[PDB]
Amino acid sequence: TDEYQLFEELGKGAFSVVRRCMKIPTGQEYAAKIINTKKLSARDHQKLEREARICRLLKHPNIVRLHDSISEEGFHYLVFDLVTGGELFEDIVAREYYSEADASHCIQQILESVNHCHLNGIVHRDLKPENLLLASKSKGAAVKLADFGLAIEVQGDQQAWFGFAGTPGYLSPEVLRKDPYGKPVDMWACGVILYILLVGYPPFWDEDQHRLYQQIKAGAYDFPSPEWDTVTPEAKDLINKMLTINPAKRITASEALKHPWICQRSTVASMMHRQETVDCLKKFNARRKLK
Ligand SMILES: CN(C)C(=O)c1cc2cnc(Nc3ccc(N4CCNCC4)cn3)nc2n1C1CCCC1
Repeated sequence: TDEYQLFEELGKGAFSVVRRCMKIPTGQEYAAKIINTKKLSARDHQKLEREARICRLLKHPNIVRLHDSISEEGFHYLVFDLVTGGELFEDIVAREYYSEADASHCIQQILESVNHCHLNGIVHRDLKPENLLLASKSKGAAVKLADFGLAIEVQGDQQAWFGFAGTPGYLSPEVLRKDPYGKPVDMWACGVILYILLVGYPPFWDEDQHRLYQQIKAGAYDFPSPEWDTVTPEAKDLINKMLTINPAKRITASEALKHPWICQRSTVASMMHRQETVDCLKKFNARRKLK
């Protein structure tokens, strides 16, 4: 800990904070989650070691890397390799060309990280734009799935009621019905994200959170004209299969990586520029920054 220098705030939590830090003797930059271990519940104490254990298990080019776990007097540090490219969604709105192919490229990377989570018995439970970063400012920076603070460990394909966790706009139907759930919830979130990547606004939305949940449980999304008239049928097909209410028939991550819009991207995904999507995303990002 004394080996690290702390700088600005990168995030905030109930009993934690995320700060940019640097390894003093070598100058390597990291993102450290600083948890005040003092006056911490037993429940909260198990969640902390569960996050450390989960992050330690995940080594993948599309997942953030845990560098160190540190226990000090009254504080605990979760040190991750720092990614400097910012949010994927903020990078897209800065582009001059953005098409289905780019969205397919992004979702493919997200699907690799989700598939690598599920192959290791880990369900993220909170897939959302804030947790989708870009490795660098380099042209071809890799997408990085971040923040496993809500992730859970599961055995095989055994569902269970693991609790009401996540973000309202991305919650699956089965979590809202308080049914047992598992890996498919991440794939419902990927469906929401993919929808937003194509048109720039969420498939489910309402001022009243109670109406939102009725929309989600009913699968009350559609592909309205005119913006969806130019989206390929294969792109709507992949979304459909992710936003499938029945969790058993919902497409898995390994199946989605073999969908023609993903694996045959160069000949299936449209290359047309979608400026209206860029414009909508700019508004979507602005609304997020308020809350
Ligand atoms: C710490 N934990 C548990 C992680 O999973 C984790 C590993 C991370 C590695 N690199 C970053 N770099 C980074 C991320 C966001 C921003 N901001 C740019 C300006 N506005 C919005 C955000 C700036 N830099 N962040 C990481 N995170 C967290 C992701 C959310 C915050 C910290």
